Amino acid sequence: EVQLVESGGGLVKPGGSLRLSCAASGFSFSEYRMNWVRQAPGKGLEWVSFISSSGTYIDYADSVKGRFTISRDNVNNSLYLQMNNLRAGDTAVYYCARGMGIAVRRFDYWGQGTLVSVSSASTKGPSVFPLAPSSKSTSGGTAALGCLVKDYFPEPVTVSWNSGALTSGVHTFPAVLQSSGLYSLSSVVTVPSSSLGTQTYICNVNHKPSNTKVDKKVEPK
Amino acid sequence: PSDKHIKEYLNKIQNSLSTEWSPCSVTCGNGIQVRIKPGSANKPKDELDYANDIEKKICKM
Amino acid sequence: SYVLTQPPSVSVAPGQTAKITCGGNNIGSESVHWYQQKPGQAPVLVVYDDAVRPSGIPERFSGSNSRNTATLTISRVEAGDEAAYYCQVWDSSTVASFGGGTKLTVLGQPKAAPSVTLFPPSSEELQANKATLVCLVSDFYPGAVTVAWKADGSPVKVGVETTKPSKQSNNKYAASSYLSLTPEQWKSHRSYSCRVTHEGSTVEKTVAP
Repeated sequence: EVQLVESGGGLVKPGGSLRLSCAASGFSFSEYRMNWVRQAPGKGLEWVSFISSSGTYIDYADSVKGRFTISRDNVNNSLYLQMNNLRAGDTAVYYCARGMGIAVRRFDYWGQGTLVSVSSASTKGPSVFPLAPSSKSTSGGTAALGCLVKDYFPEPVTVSWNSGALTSGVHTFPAVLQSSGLYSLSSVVTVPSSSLGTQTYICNVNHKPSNTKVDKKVEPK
Repeated sequence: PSDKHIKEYLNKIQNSLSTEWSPCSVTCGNGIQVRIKPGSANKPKDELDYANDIEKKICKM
Repeated sequence: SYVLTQPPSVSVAPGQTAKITCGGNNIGSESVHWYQQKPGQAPVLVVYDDAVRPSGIPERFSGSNSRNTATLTISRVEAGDEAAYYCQVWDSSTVASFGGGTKLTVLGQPKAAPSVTLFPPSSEELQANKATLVCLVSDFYPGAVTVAWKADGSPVKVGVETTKPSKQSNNKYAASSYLSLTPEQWKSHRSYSCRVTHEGSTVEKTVAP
């Protein structure tokens, strides 16, 4: 019987602006301090701004000071956050949180959050580079070759090896989402060090969003 | 009676906090009674400054 | 603003009791709160004002705040408690402040140290006036690692982008770390190292031009 539903998350260019909403129901909105809390991917929570019951008292984290402006509409029971001149570090899941406590304060109720993603990113095929096996393990029983699939957008990418014939030692890693908004990932297969020079190893990268297919031969250098 | 205990107790009775004095924090010992200074009785309860809007007085037990 | 510092990871077996610490000099004088954030969902306030619980939170969750250490104890831990836990303070004299977060892990397997592999820039990537070092971490448990980079002997923090640890088919965790260099900085130094810390211990791999 208390819910907080945020809206307004999307993609924006660096230096652009966005405005988030939080629609509150099930509690007399006009007599509660509201907050915004954001969380970059894989990182911790960060308080951003708070506005008091009426709007007399307003503060911001130094991170967003000057660029963000929090506001509330106590007639429609809504909270807003106008975010200007957005940078990459602003990318995060934004939550609206209800404040409670007088002298020492907490956040008792939270919405599910809305994702804000600031990127100069457009559909882009990957650059596929070979990751040749290290000459220290070339003499032994096993070596690790691979492929680097760099700077592409959007997901996904498909990686295979020798056209589905090599699956045993294959480890294709989850992609990293860079500050730039593009993706990168690697795919490594473990092979017997004896087969280097006799067996050929090709990674088959296919990025359908860009109608880009790359089969890159990986040789020991 | 520490400033910590006074602050935590205020959140304990937040719905009850009023212009009149509160129940004494304690049943065994010493604590504090708190009230909203008459001058601040029409102030929202989330906007109340702990020092200048809250009257505090110790209670012996 | 008051700074809070929590351990990155904390592991324990089912039915045992786990303690998640939140440290700060004279933190006992502040009133701490605690949140549970399971993957994908919103935080949930489990404990406020040091030790009081909201309605519905089970008795298993308990908070204390003594001197330089606040502690959220979780008794008879269940798998469902696997989440991230953030301590938080906000005295009305300053602004709010969160800890770094602690990843609780309820152990269903024996702890495993990570396997690391570091690849230097490819001659074909140097071709395009670029250089990317690829450090691949795999087969560790719990899913919590710190990755650090070190050129020659000093730390590097610009150009680094690291992933979330993600479960694999074997139920252990994987993560990758990419350090973007210019071809000049590459041949600049004599060494470049990927240092991966996990459960107090470290594995470090080195490559040289």
